[PDB]
Amino acid sequence: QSALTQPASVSGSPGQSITISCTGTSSDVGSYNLVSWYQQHPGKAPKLMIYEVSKRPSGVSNRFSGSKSGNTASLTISGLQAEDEADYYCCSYAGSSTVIFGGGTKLTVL
Amino acid sequence: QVQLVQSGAEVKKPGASVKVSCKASGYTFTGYYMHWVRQAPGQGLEWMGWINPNSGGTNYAQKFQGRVTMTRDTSISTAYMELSRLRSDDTAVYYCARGGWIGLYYDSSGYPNFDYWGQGTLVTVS
Amino acid sequence: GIRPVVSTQLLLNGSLAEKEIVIRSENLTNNAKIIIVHLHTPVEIVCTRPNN
Ligand SMILES: *[C@@H]1O[C@H](CO)[C@@H](O[C@@H]2O[C@H](CO)[C@@H](O[C@@H]3O[C@H](CO[C@H]4O[C@H](CO[C@H]5O[C@H](CO)[C@@H](O)[C@H](O)[C@@H]5O)[C@@H](O)[C@H](O[C@H]5O[C@H](CO)[C@@H](O)[C@H](O)[C@@H]5O)[C@@H]4O)[C@@H](O)[C@H](O[C@H]4O[C@H](CO)[C@@H](O)[C@H](O)[C@@H]4O[C@H]4O[C@H](CO)[C@@H](O)[C@H](O)[C@@H]4O)[C@@H]3O)[C@H](O)[C@H]2NC(C)=O)[C@H](O)[C@H]1NC(C)=O
Ligand SMILES: *[C@@H]1O[C@H](CO)[C@@H](O[C@@H]2O[C@H](CO)[C@@H](O[C@@H]3O[C@H](CO)[C@@H](O)[C@H](O)[C@@H]3O)[C@H](O)[C@H]2NC(C)=O)[C@H](O)[C@H]1NC(C)=O
Ligand SMILES: *[C@@H]1O[C@H](CO)[C@@H](O)[C@H](O)[C@H]1NC(C)=O
Repeated sequence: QSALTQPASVSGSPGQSITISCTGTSSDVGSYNLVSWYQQHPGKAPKLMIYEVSKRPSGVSNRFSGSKSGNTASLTISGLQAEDEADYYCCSYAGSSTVIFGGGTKLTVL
Repeated sequence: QVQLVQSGAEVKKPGASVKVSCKASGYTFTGYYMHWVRQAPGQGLEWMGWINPNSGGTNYAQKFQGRVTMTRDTSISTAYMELSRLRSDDTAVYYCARGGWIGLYYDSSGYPNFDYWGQGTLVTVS
Repeated sequence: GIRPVVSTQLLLNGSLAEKEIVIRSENLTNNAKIIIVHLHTPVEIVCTRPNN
């Protein structure tokens, strides 16, 4: 019962779409559709990015597209700028009222 | 506007206990859950159990049972977290986060929708 | 086909009526006889529970 899988780091140029995904056990992500993503700049508290697999929270523009397929939860990044240098985190329901968080991604802007 | 404030940064020694108090202001906090997360500097987040400010039910994650207690105080709108038996790798930052909505009809405890967060507190040991 | 459901009030799964709401009773003069109302259209009902 360890953390959910996540790639170590991502990189890319501004202006295009960047894909990130979490895979896990079907008892965690494959059985329940309660998966959310988090963005954390280093220095203060993170901010909520997405409620469901896809329904937008208030104060966030349509730039962050989420989806779920099988056991893969994917977030795609459209239109990168300098305000994206942060960390991206999975979290999901796991049964027995437990929440499992993801591993962590480092994003560098080229 | 609602706010979540915490205690100061704590320095400790292994084999002790630590109190962290999270205070919520600006809204009726008894209708919303309260989750706790921790993060060592350099690695990811992980999750402890929630507290329900209506009745007093409490869950916990694994490797925390018999080690951590959570307490309400509804008079001044705050939640206490006691963590005992500290060891060397517990140096981290702690955040208290608002959970779902208690609605008297569904188990909304495990809905990972943390929208408002505290500033976090830094607890270190030597 | 008869479904042997058990219900005190508010009859569950069963055969509907044909044309309209129909009243069945023994006398309709004294108040000790249970009057049965038979409906033409059904109403959905759900009943759930938390975990054990
Ligand atoms: C059997 O039937 C019963 C019938 O009752 C069913 O029970 C009902 O079940 C549904 C869902 O299954 C519940 O709905 C949920 O309600 C919550 C609460 O929302 C209310 O409060 C909002 C907050 O405002 C109050 O609180 C502040 C706090 O200070 C006060 O200051 C205010 O003055 C208020 O008192 C309020 O904004 C809400 O308004 C919404 O609804 C009205 C209805 O008429 C609309 O007009 C509004 O425009 C607005 O839409 C409401 O009054 C909702 O918040 C829940 O939605 C959340 O969860 C969804 C699922 O994830 C999610 O998709 C939503 O986006 C939403 O997300 C929320 O997530 C976090 C929760 O903390 C936060 O980030 C944030 O708050 C965000 O909003 C949900 O809709 C009913 O409450 C419940 N009935 C009762 C009586 O409790 C039962 O399910 C049936 N059983 C079956 C079918 O088995
Ligand atoms: C309602 O209560 C039941 C009580 O059984 C919950 O079922 C239990 O859910 C947990 C979720 O973690 C299961 O644990 C998993 O077991 C598999 C078995 O191989 C393991 O591989 C996983 O790593 C994990 O430990 C547990 O087995 C399961 N109980 C049984 C008897 O199967 C259920 O989840 C509760 N409902 C909700 C919505 O949480
Ligand atoms: C029951 O019905 C009969 C005839 O249908 C009638 O004579 C009798 O008075 C009724 N009972 C009462 C209590 O009125």
